[PDB]
Amino acid sequence: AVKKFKPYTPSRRFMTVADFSEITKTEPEKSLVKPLKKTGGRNNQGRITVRFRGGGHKRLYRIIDFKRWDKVGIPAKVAAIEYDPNRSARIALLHYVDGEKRYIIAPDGLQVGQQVVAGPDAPIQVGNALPLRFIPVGTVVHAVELEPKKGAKLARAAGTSAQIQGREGDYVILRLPSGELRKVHGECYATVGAVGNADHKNIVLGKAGRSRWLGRRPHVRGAAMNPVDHPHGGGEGRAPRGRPPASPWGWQTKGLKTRKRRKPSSRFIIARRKK
Amino acid sequence: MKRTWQPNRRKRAKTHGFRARMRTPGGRKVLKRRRQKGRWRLTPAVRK
RNA sequence: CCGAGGGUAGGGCCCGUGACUGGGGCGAAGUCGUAACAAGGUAGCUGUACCGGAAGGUGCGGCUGGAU
RNA sequence: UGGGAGAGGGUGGUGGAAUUCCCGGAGUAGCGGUGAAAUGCGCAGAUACCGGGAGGAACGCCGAUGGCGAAGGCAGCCACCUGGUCCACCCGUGACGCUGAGGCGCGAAAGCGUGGGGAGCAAACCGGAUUAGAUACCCGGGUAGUCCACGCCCUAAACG
RNA sequence: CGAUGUCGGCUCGUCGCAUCCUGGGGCUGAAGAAGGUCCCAAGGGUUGGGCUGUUCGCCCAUUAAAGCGGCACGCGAGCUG
RNA sequence: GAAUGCCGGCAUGAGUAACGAUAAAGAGGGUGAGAAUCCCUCUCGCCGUAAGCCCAAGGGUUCCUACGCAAUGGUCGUCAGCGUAGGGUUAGGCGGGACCUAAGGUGAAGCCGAAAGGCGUAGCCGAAGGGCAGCCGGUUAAUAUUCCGGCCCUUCCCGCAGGUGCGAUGGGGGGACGCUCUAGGCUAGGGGGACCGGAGCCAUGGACGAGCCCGGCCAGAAGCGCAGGGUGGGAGGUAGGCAAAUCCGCCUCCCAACAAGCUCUGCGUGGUGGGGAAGCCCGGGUGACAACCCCCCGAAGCCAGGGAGCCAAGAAAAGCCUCUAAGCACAACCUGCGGGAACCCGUACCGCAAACCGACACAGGUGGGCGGGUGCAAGAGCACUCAGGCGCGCGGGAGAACCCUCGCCAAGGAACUCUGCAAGUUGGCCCCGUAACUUCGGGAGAAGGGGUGCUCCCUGGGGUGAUGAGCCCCGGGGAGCCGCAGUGAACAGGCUCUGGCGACUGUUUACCAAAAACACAGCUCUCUGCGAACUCGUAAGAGGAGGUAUAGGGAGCGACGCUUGCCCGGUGCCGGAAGGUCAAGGGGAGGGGUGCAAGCCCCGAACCGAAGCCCCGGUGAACGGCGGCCGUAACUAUAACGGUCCUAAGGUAGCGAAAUUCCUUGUCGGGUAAGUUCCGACCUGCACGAAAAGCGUAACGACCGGAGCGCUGUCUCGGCGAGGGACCCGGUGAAAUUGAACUGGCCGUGAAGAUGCGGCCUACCCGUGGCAGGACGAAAAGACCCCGUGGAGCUUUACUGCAGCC
RNA sequence: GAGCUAGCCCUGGCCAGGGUGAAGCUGGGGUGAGACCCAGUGGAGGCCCGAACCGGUGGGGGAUGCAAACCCCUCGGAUGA
Ligand SMILES: [Mg+2]
Ligand SMILES: [Mg+2]
Ligand SMILES: [Mg+2]
Ligand SMILES: [Mg+2]
Ligand SMILES: [Mg+2]
Ligand SMILES: [Mg+2]
Ligand SMILES: [Mg+2]
Ligand SMILES: [Mg+2]
Ligand SMILES: [Mg+2]
Ligand SMILES: [Mg+2]
Ligand SMILES: [Mg+2]
Ligand SMILES: [Mg+2]
Ligand SMILES: [Mg+2]
Ligand SMILES: [Mg+2]
Ligand SMILES: [Mg+2]
Ligand SMILES: [Mg+2]
Ligand SMILES: [Mg+2]
Ligand SMILES: [Mg+2]
Ligand SMILES: [Mg+2]
Ligand SMILES: [Mg+2]
Ligand SMILES: [Mg+2]
Ligand SMILES: [Mg+2]
Ligand SMILES: [Mg+2]
Ligand SMILES: [Mg+2]
Ligand SMILES: [Mg+2]
Ligand SMILES: [Mg+2]
Ligand SMILES: [Mg+2]
Ligand SMILES: [Mg+2]
Ligand SMILES: [Mg+2]
Ligand SMILES: [Mg+2]
Ligand SMILES: [Mg+2]
Ligand SMILES: [Mg+2]
Ligand SMILES: [Mg+2]
Ligand SMILES: [Mg+2]
Ligand SMILES: [Mg+2]
Ligand SMILES: [Mg+2]
Ligand SMILES: [Mg+2]
Ligand SMILES: [Mg+2]
Ligand SMILES: [Mg+2]
Ligand SMILES: [Mg+2]
Ligand SMILES: [Mg+2]
Ligand SMILES: [Mg+2]
Ligand SMILES: [Mg+2]
Ligand SMILES: [Mg+2]
Ligand SMILES: [Mg+2]
Ligand SMILES: [Mg+2]
Ligand SMILES: [Mg+2]
Ligand SMILES: [Mg+2]
Ligand SMILES: [Mg+2]
Ligand SMILES: [Mg+2]
Ligand SMILES: [Mg+2]
Ligand SMILES: [Mg+2]
Ligand SMILES: [Mg+2]
Ligand SMILES: [Mg+2]
Ligand SMILES: [Mg+2]
Ligand SMILES: [Mg+2]
Ligand SMILES: [Mg+2]
Ligand SMILES: [Mg+2]
Ligand SMILES: [Mg+2]
Ligand SMILES: [Mg+2]
Ligand SMILES: [Mg+2]
Ligand SMILES: [Mg+2]
Ligand SMILES: [Mg+2]
Ligand SMILES: [Mg+2]
Ligand SMILES: [Mg+2]
Ligand SMILES: [Mg+2]
Ligand SMILES: [Mg+2]
Ligand SMILES: [Mg+2]
Ligand SMILES: [Mg+2]
Ligand SMILES: [Mg+2]
Ligand SMILES: [Mg+2]
Ligand SMILES: [Mg+2]
Ligand SMILES: [Mg+2]
Ligand SMILES: [Mg+2]
Ligand SMILES: [Mg+2]
Ligand SMILES: [Mg+2]
Ligand SMILES: [Mg+2]
Ligand SMILES: [Mg+2]
Ligand SMILES: [Mg+2]
Ligand SMILES: [Mg+2]
Ligand SMILES: [Mg+2]
Ligand SMILES: [Mg+2]
Ligand SMILES: [Mg+2]
Ligand SMILES: [Mg+2]
Ligand SMILES: [Mg+2]
Ligand SMILES: [Mg+2]
Ligand SMILES: [Mg+2]
Ligand SMILES: [Mg+2]
Ligand SMILES: [Mg+2]
Ligand SMILES: [Mg+2]
Ligand SMILES: [Mg+2]
Ligand SMILES: [Mg+2]
Ligand SMILES: [Mg+2]
Ligand SMILES: [Mg+2]
Ligand SMILES: [Mg+2]
Ligand SMILES: [Mg+2]
Ligand SMILES: [Mg+2]
Ligand SMILES: [Mg+2]
Ligand SMILES: [Mg+2]
Ligand SMILES: [Mg+2]
Ligand SMILES: [Mg+2]
Ligand SMILES: [Mg+2]
Ligand SMILES: [Mg+2]
Ligand SMILES: [Mg+2]
Ligand SMILES: [Mg+2]
Ligand SMILES: [Mg+2]
Ligand SMILES: [Mg+2]
Ligand SMILES: [Mg+2]
Ligand SMILES: [Mg+2]
Ligand SMILES: [Mg+2]
Ligand SMILES: [Mg+2]
Ligand SMILES: [Mg+2]
Ligand SMILES: [Mg+2]
Ligand SMILES: [Mg+2]
Ligand SMILES: [Mg+2]
Ligand SMILES: [Mg+2]
Ligand SMILES: [Mg+2]
Ligand SMILES: [Mg+2]
Ligand SMILES: [Mg+2]
Ligand SMILES: [Mg+2]
Ligand SMILES: [Mg+2]
Ligand SMILES: [Mg+2]
Ligand SMILES: [Mg+2]
Ligand SMILES: [Mg+2]
Ligand SMILES: [Mg+2]
Ligand SMILES: [Mg+2]
Ligand SMILES: [Mg+2]
Ligand SMILES: [Mg+2]
Ligand SMILES: [Mg+2]
Ligand SMILES: [Mg+2]
Ligand SMILES: [Mg+2]
Ligand SMILES: [Mg+2]
Ligand SMILES: [Mg+2]
Ligand SMILES: [Mg+2]
Ligand SMILES: [Mg+2]
Ligand SMILES: [Mg+2]
Ligand SMILES: [Mg+2]
Ligand SMILES: [Mg+2]
Ligand SMILES: [Mg+2]
Ligand SMILES: [Mg+2]
Ligand SMILES: [Mg+2]
Ligand SMILES: [Mg+2]
Ligand SMILES: [Mg+2]
Ligand SMILES: [Mg+2]
Ligand SMILES: [Mg+2]
Ligand SMILES: [Mg+2]
Ligand SMILES: [Mg+2]
Ligand SMILES: [Mg+2]
Ligand SMILES: [Mg+2]
Ligand SMILES: [Mg+2]
Ligand SMILES: [Mg+2]
Ligand SMILES: [Mg+2]
Ligand SMILES: [Mg+2]
Ligand SMILES: [Mg+2]
Ligand SMILES: [Mg+2]
Ligand SMILES: [Mg+2]
Ligand SMILES: [Mg+2]
Ligand SMILES: [Mg+2]
Ligand SMILES: [Mg+2]
Ligand SMILES: [Mg+2]
Ligand SMILES: [Mg+2]
Ligand SMILES: [Mg+2]
Ligand SMILES: [Mg+2]
Ligand SMILES: [Mg+2]
Ligand SMILES: [Mg+2]
Ligand SMILES: [Mg+2]
Ligand SMILES: [Mg+2]
Ligand SMILES: [Mg+2]
Ligand SMILES: [Mg+2]
Ligand SMILES: [Mg+2]
Ligand SMILES: [Mg+2]
Ligand SMILES: [Mg+2]
Ligand SMILES: [Mg+2]
Ligand SMILES: [Mg+2]
Ligand SMILES: [Mg+2]
Ligand SMILES: [Mg+2]
Ligand SMILES: [Mg+2]
Ligand SMILES: [Mg+2]
Ligand SMILES: [Mg+2]
Ligand SMILES: [Mg+2]
Ligand SMILES: [Mg+2]
Ligand SMILES: [Mg+2]
Ligand SMILES: [Mg+2]
Ligand SMILES: [Mg+2]
Ligand SMILES: [Mg+2]
Ligand SMILES: [Mg+2]
Ligand SMILES: [Mg+2]
Ligand SMILES: [Mg+2]
Ligand SMILES: [Mg+2]
Ligand SMILES: [Mg+2]
Ligand SMILES: [Mg+2]
Ligand SMILES: [Mg+2]
Ligand SMILES: [Mg+2]
Ligand SMILES: [Mg+2]
Ligand SMILES: [Mg+2]
Ligand SMILES: [Mg+2]
Ligand SMILES: [Mg+2]
Ligand SMILES: [Mg+2]
Ligand SMILES: [Mg+2]
Ligand SMILES: [Mg+2]
Ligand SMILES: [Mg+2]
Ligand SMILES: [Mg+2]
Ligand SMILES: [Mg+2]
Ligand SMILES: [Mg+2]
Ligand SMILES: [Mg+2]
Ligand SMILES: [Mg+2]
Ligand SMILES: [Mg+2]
Ligand SMILES: [Mg+2]
Ligand SMILES: [Mg+2]
Ligand SMILES: [Mg+2]
Ligand SMILES: [Mg+2]
Ligand SMILES: [Mg+2]
Ligand SMILES: [Mg+2]
Ligand SMILES: [Mg+2]
Ligand SMILES: [Mg+2]
Ligand SMILES: [Mg+2]
Ligand SMILES: [Mg+2]
Ligand SMILES: [Mg+2]
Ligand SMILES: [Mg+2]
Ligand SMILES: [Mg+2]
Ligand SMILES: [Mg+2]
Ligand SMILES: [Mg+2]
Ligand SMILES: [Mg+2]
Ligand SMILES: [Mg+2]
Ligand SMILES: [Mg+2]
Ligand SMILES: [Mg+2]
Ligand SMILES: [Mg+2]
Ligand SMILES: [Mg+2]
Ligand SMILES: [Mg+2]
Ligand SMILES: [Mg+2]
Ligand SMILES: [Mg+2]
Ligand SMILES: [Mg+2]
Ligand SMILES: [Mg+2]
Ligand SMILES: [Mg+2]
Ligand SMILES: [Mg+2]
Ligand SMILES: [Mg+2]
Ligand SMILES: [Mg+2]
Ligand SMILES: [Mg+2]
Ligand SMILES: [Mg+2]
Ligand SMILES: [Mg+2]
Ligand SMILES: [Mg+2]
Ligand SMILES: [Mg+2]
Ligand SMILES: [Mg+2]
Ligand SMILES: [Mg+2]
Ligand SMILES: [Mg+2]
Ligand SMILES: [Mg+2]
Ligand SMILES: [Mg+2]
Ligand SMILES: [Mg+2]
Ligand SMILES: [Mg+2]
Ligand SMILES: [Mg+2]
Ligand SMILES: [Mg+2]
Ligand SMILES: [Mg+2]
Ligand SMILES: [Mg+2]
Ligand SMILES: [Mg+2]
Ligand SMILES: [Mg+2]
Ligand SMILES: [Mg+2]
Ligand SMILES: [Mg+2]
Ligand SMILES: [Mg+2]
Ligand SMILES: [Mg+2]
Ligand SMILES: [Mg+2]
Ligand SMILES: [Mg+2]
Ligand SMILES: [Mg+2]
Ligand SMILES: [Mg+2]
Ligand SMILES: [Mg+2]
Ligand SMILES: [Mg+2]
């Protein structure tokens, strides 16, 4: 659960922090970190293409194993669970009896010293990876691939998961975190269990300073600008939107669906999301 | 107060220098023009 | 030195009073509607919640101190 | 010491019926609703029927005037953890008791906070009726909520 | 309109007189004291505060009186703003 | 002859303003044609967390010496950063390169673009980051870690001796890391010494003294010592580290393990080499065979890759070590020793400034390190002062107005004014003490008050020693002394009550607005299933993100508390395989031109034929909206109640003359002697209202109101005083402006406000200090306002296009 | 043209001194066990006071300036967005 502070500053009154309980090792494996290159929201032209980015804490990118079908049958002992700054989930360090060392995203309930393994023959226990065809209907999985051997794409953030719902030919039916119902190829790998650190969302940043530490620069409202800047700009005094509420670039921003309707994956999405 | 000209030799040579102009179409035109006008110095002098 | 007390400052308690305001009691010679006592014309009462000019209503759970 | 009965409490699992929604089939002129109607739904194919899927909530018969708990209260089934109580033996302790201002804990429902979940139901709200009027009683909708966890609230025709 | 700085205050005055006061008068429904009203008269004088940017105005305490106007609604190459 | 014309020259303003910080000057001696200004001595003042010293930028000879003074220097000049000339910068160890990588740049392969060109993994370039071997002293007019002296060290080549499976651009280890707090031990630096060295001194009343004054160190290989940093050892198994591996990883067994050992660094010591004060004497000589020791204080530096805590989770690559692959094992490498070899560029000087950026020798701007002492609680604050550097490149008089900065002020005490604007008051430390309210942190330094110097006596604990003395630190209790006054100087909150707005710390219109604006945690809607949506680009390619719905975009709202009603007719968005309309296209009934013909050519109906629109429905924390009239109650007044027109539906809670109220200084209450402002109420709200959120709300605010206490030259109402100017004399010497001028008042006239016209009046000629009423004074071809078929930013259900999407 | 200015990326550096005293830790009380309370230890914070440093609130001066934004006094932040 999340940690509160006494109100000994105005900002400590509401600031909350992760308890970091499941963490067992405060330093990253030297062979598995590499320098993450700060973009600031800028691209190869040097132009901002994602606004209000940059200035956050320096990080190294811990390499994560998003395949696991790499090493079928080769078990590994769960050696440590660590803090990864590049993602909301925690990471777990695996010592393969191979000798090889790898990170995965740490599932809910994964215990240090436990063994896990990937494969068609793997047991149905948290931390194990299998093609979806061999996971019992109804069990909840994470780190799901979208296509075979292309990497884990779904159910990766703190506390999230997906549930197998049924089998239709070469494909399985998943309920994605978003409530969407989607077909996924059965030969896509997953990992039984939900992603851990489920309290991530109960955290209260507490002060503007904290957002800055995360690389989030301040966001400027359209209504606070001028006509040259934004559809919502101008007006004497404050002003209501006075048009359909729009983006900085003029497209409507309350309800306008933006998925390409002729996308080939539509053939595989059973039901659009809930909530 | 802090004025506009804050001399910096590496900045000078790497911005206006001969090798900068030669690298680009507009830069070569600056040199073509300056040679056609008879400039004694095609490029700023930096003590390098 | 202590010292009646006087002076500066800051607290606590009580009383009187105050533009205005909330309901309460009584009056009855009025206006609205009829909530309760009969199965009182939606059985009643009830804690709570939300709502309605008003009596009141509805929801949830409870009691019989409810006629057939 | 050796036995019994039980919806007493907690946690984890799990079964079937029904409702609603979605997909497929088949079929057509109405369905629904009432005291009688209308709103509503329906030829953009409803209802009625067959198959599939999803989801939440509540447990038909057994069930009784029954059982249990200090009260509130407790009802599918399996297990684990745990409470009280009755019995027969008359074995051990030797008045160790009864009560109980404060205290502490528990405490239906509604309501609150944080996060889930949401089928049915249903405050508020919208419409249809009924009516002299009808901010109601009846009808078609419908949001909190009803459900789960954690923390509060501490009330009651909390009654025998 | 190749610019004549526009409210109010402060400072500094000066002038007009249709006079607020003080001086001189006639009439009175002028007993006296005190007023009313008109005439002469511009020499001097004509207060301090609360409100409001205010001018003005109301109000407080006085006063012989607490006058009204002109001077680019006097005066920003004098100040304020 | 005019174009506020263009170029040039020269006037006027004028011997006028000014001569650039108010840190400050006086005299004597010298030089010289000439001296306030150059040199020298004495006295004085100023800086000293600098106004002193070192370094990086940047500047580019400004450095040193001789000789000069036309110009430059705000005066002067014999002087100079100026003119002429000569001289001056010395490195294997300092910095950069022959080393490494960062963002970034470039770019084999590859990708894309009409052209030019845009990208792009590897590689390469790229530093103030990694890495790497030099310290003290002496010397020159001017360079010195560079020359010299002393003592040290690195790399490369070759050779020798011993050793080993040697061998890499490949594998591995390491390099290798945050913020905050911090231990132990040291050093830098500092203070004291009754001790050691020293030239001398005794004044002016006293002192020949534990007297005064001065100084009492620096570098150093191996070894040793003290303190720290780093690392476990052996065996077996081995499928992983894109080959191999004995290395590393992983599993197991065995000793060892907070030890030692091994290794590395700091500090001390250390053969040796150095330095060495005041004073006197003409940069040097002496001091002097200088001494070179003890004690206390003590880093933010060092040991260091130390330790702990925390969440925001903290470069790379080489050098280095190890592993092996070809290869090669006469080689090759490792270790010791010896000899040889060691290149290129920089080095002067200024460097918080007169040499850099500001047109100037410009009160501005400029990154890093050293920055002593005493006192004040501390400190880089403040005052003084060391070393060191200065007196700011015009002066001399005078003692007006006025101005600036400053000091005091009788009585009063905000009466000033738009406002206590400004200025007073308060002011550090220690002790006592402290309210509403509150989110329980706060409010709080609340408020308010007492203490504060010096002397003597007693006294408690700590640091260093040793346990003691000495030194240093933190105290406590008595008794006294002086003055107007003890943080005796300097530095150093005035306070309170009550509203508005914003939760808060932050952000902003560089150079007129710092705010109530923006941001902000937080809340809600919404889009997006990943080759995501969305953004930049024609594209490739990027960002998003090496992220995956607890995530990312967009929008509004803006901590938190209690809340957030009604209207879906219009617009928007979403849902809707029916229907209506609907383009190219399909189709070809029918019709036409022509030909002698077969034929060629053209028109063309029904019917099929997408999105979009129309149509059905949903949707408000989507755009937005949220009524009128008549009548009714035991007095009047009012209307719970009924009636009726209209609407998509008629504003709920809460608030209300408000940052909103026109009438308006609404009315009433409060405060005041008096209150258009303020607070509290009322409600006929011109024209509040619920996420362009509604109503509150502790704390916070250089925000804007209202009041009080304290204290004041703000004021009654002004006075005096100080310095810098103003004034006078010597020196240098501008400016805007300027049709020409021989340039008075009034009353008139005049294009309507006349020195210039009329009439009258006044008036000798010319200056200096002052004041501002006029010259419709100067400045800028009015910003207001209009005009121009003038321009530009912005908006949209204006027109017409285009991108983008369908 | 980003040697000024705005944002970001990479790599370095700087922030005297003083005050407040969160969590945690240990001890003590408490209880059936706890919550919790007290003392000590501790050293948190877009914490407080105040230099450097970064600013630019109010006022005065300056206004052919020392300066085409400066000077004096006062004032804001000063471990952090
Ligand atoms: Mg946890
Ligand atoms: Mg908290
Ligand atoms: Mg805390
Ligand atoms: Mg808490
Ligand atoms: Mg707060
Ligand atoms: Mg976390
Ligand atoms: Mg925590
Ligand atoms: Mg954790
Ligand atoms: Mg690496
Ligand atoms: Mg990466
Ligand atoms: Mg990146
Ligand atoms: Mg690039
Ligand atoms: Mg580019
Ligand atoms: Mg950019
Ligand atoms: Mg963007
Ligand atoms: Mg950005
Ligand atoms: Mg949150
Ligand atoms: Mg971050
Ligand atoms: Mg945000
Ligand atoms: Mg914003
Ligand atoms: Mg704006
Ligand atoms: Mg623009
Ligand atoms: Mg535009
Ligand atoms: Mg626009
Ligand atoms: Mg707008
Ligand atoms: Mg507007
Ligand atoms: Mg606006
Ligand atoms: Mg306006
Ligand atoms: Mg407006
Ligand atoms: Mg605006
Ligand atoms: Mg606005
Ligand atoms: Mg605004
Ligand atoms: Mg508008
Ligand atoms: Mg709006
Ligand atoms: Mg609009
Ligand atoms: Mg797919
Ligand atoms: Mg610079
Ligand atoms: Mg330059
Ligand atoms: Mg340079
Ligand atoms: Mg440079
Ligand atoms: Mg540069
Ligand atoms: Mg170049
Ligand atoms: Mg030239
Ligand atoms: Mg030439
Ligand atoms: Mg050029
Ligand atoms: Mg007395
Ligand atoms: Mg009745
Ligand atoms: Mg009834
Ligand atoms: Mg009833
Ligand atoms: Mg009501
Ligand atoms: Mg009503
Ligand atoms: Mg109701
Ligand atoms: Mg009951
Ligand atoms: Mg009865
Ligand atoms: Mg039954
Ligand atoms: Mg029973
Ligand atoms: Mg017995
Ligand atoms: Mg309860
Ligand atoms: Mg309940
Ligand atoms: Mg609730
Ligand atoms: Mg529902
Ligand atoms: Mg009615
Ligand atoms: Mg509600
Ligand atoms: Mg709720
Ligand atoms: Mg409830
Ligand atoms: Mg009962
Ligand atoms: Mg004009
Ligand atoms: Mg002119
Ligand atoms: Mg003019
Ligand atoms: Mg008279
Ligand atoms: Mg009489
Ligand atoms: Mg008369
Ligand atoms: Mg007179
Ligand atoms: Mg007169
Ligand atoms: Mg007035
Ligand atoms: Mg008026
Ligand atoms: Mg009188
Ligand atoms: Mg007028
Ligand atoms: Mg007048
Ligand atoms: Mg007028
Ligand atoms: Mg005037
Ligand atoms: Mg005037
Ligand atoms: Mg003026
Ligand atoms: Mg004026
Ligand atoms: Mg003038
Ligand atoms: Mg004037
Ligand atoms: Mg004024
Ligand atoms: Mg003004
Ligand atoms: Mg002419
Ligand atoms: Mg002219
Ligand atoms: Mg001219
Ligand atoms: Mg001309
Ligand atoms: Mg000219
Ligand atoms: Mg003159
Ligand atoms: Mg001065
Ligand atoms: Mg001279
Ligand atoms: Mg001379
Ligand atoms: Mg001299
Ligand atoms: Mg001094
Ligand atoms: Mg130069
Ligand atoms: Mg020279
Ligand atoms: Mg000369
Ligand atoms: Mg000369
Ligand atoms: Mg000169
Ligand atoms: Mg000069
Ligand atoms: Mg000479
Ligand atoms: Mg010179
Ligand atoms: Mg020479
Ligand atoms: Mg050498
Ligand atoms: Mg070479
Ligand atoms: Mg380097
Ligand atoms: Mg070197
Ligand atoms: Mg050395
Ligand atoms: Mg030199
Ligand atoms: Mg030299
Ligand atoms: Mg080897
Ligand atoms: Mg190697
Ligand atoms: Mg690293
Ligand atoms: Mg580093
Ligand atoms: Mg030393
Ligand atoms: Mg000392
Ligand atoms: Mg020394
Ligand atoms: Mg030691
Ligand atoms: Mg192997
Ligand atoms: Mg000597
Ligand atoms: Mg000698
Ligand atoms: Mg001797
Ligand atoms: Mg420090
Ligand atoms: Mg460490
Ligand atoms: Mg975190
Ligand atoms: Mg790290
Ligand atoms: Mg790298
Ligand atoms: Mg071989
Ligand atoms: Mg060897
Ligand atoms: Mg070479
Ligand atoms: Mg050279
Ligand atoms: Mg040199
Ligand atoms: Mg400076
Ligand atoms: Mg400096
Ligand atoms: Mg100089
Ligand atoms: Mg300039
Ligand atoms: Mg000068
Ligand atoms: Mg200067
Ligand atoms: Mg020193
Ligand atoms: Mg002091
Ligand atoms: Mg002090
Ligand atoms: Mg200071
Ligand atoms: Mg001294
Ligand atoms: Mg001077
Ligand atoms: Mg004079
Ligand atoms: Mg006085
Ligand atoms: Mg007073
Ligand atoms: Mg007084
Ligand atoms: Mg005031
Ligand atoms: Mg109070
Ligand atoms: Mg409190
Ligand atoms: Mg606070
Ligand atoms: Mg005090
Ligand atoms: Mg207060
Ligand atoms: Mg004394
Ligand atoms: Mg001072
Ligand atoms: Mg003071
Ligand atoms: Mg203070
Ligand atoms: Mg004051
Ligand atoms: Mg107050
Ligand atoms: Mg407010
Ligand atoms: Mg604010
Ligand atoms: Mg604001
Ligand atoms: Mg608030
Ligand atoms: Mg806020
Ligand atoms: Mg704020
Ligand atoms: Mg701050
Ligand atoms: Mg501006
Ligand atoms: Mg500004
Ligand atoms: Mg400007
Ligand atoms: Mg500007
Ligand atoms: Mg200003
Ligand atoms: Mg501003
Ligand atoms: Mg401010
Ligand atoms: Mg703003
Ligand atoms: Mg804002
Ligand atoms: Mg909110
Ligand atoms: Mg790409
Ligand atoms: Mg990407
Ligand atoms: Mg990426
Ligand atoms: Mg992402
Ligand atoms: Mg905002
Ligand atoms: Mg509250
Ligand atoms: Mg309503
Ligand atoms: Mg609507
Ligand atoms: Mg609509
Ligand atoms: Mg519209
Ligand atoms: Mg649609
Ligand atoms: Mg049909
Ligand atoms: Mg035909
Ligand atoms: Mg024919
Ligand atoms: Mg809503
Ligand atoms: Mg509308
Ligand atoms: Mg709206
Ligand atoms: Mg209204
Ligand atoms: Mg009102
Ligand atoms: Mg209001
Ligand atoms: Mg209004
Ligand atoms: Mg009006
Ligand atoms: Mg009216
Ligand atoms: Mg009004
Ligand atoms: Mg008015
Ligand atoms: Mg009034
Ligand atoms: Mg009045
Ligand atoms: Mg006022
Ligand atoms: Mg006002
Ligand atoms: Mg009214
Ligand atoms: Mg808005
Ligand atoms: Mg507003
Ligand atoms: Mg503020
Ligand atoms: Mg403020
Ligand atoms: Mg005065
Ligand atoms: Mg004086
Ligand atoms: Mg004077
Ligand atoms: Mg003077
Ligand atoms: Mg004077
Ligand atoms: Mg004379
Ligand atoms: Mg003439
Ligand atoms: Mg005229
Ligand atoms: Mg005239
Ligand atoms: Mg005349
Ligand atoms: Mg004439
Ligand atoms: Mg004439
Ligand atoms: Mg004439
Ligand atoms: Mg005359
Ligand atoms: Mg004049
Ligand atoms: Mg004039
Ligand atoms: Mg004239
Ligand atoms: Mg004039
Ligand atoms: Mg004038
Ligand atoms: Mg103009
Ligand atoms: Mg013009
Ligand atoms: Mg004009
Ligand atoms: Mg004009
Ligand atoms: Mg006009
Ligand atoms: Mg036209
Ligand atoms: Mg025209
Ligand atoms: Mg036009
Ligand atoms: Mg235009
Ligand atoms: Mg789009
Ligand atoms: Mg860095
Ligand atoms: Mg600081
Ligand atoms: Mg403490
Ligand atoms: Mg701890
Ligand atoms: Mg801060
Ligand atoms: Mg702070
Ligand atoms: Mg702080
Ligand atoms: Mg502070
Ligand atoms: Mg200022
Ligand atoms: Mg002031
Ligand atoms: Mg002043
Ligand atoms: Mg001023
Ligand atoms: Mg100016
Ligand atoms: Mg100053
Ligand atoms: Mg200050
Ligand atoms: Mg300050
Ligand atoms: Mg501060
Ligand atoms: Mg500080
Ligand atoms: Mg920090
Ligand atoms: Mg930071």
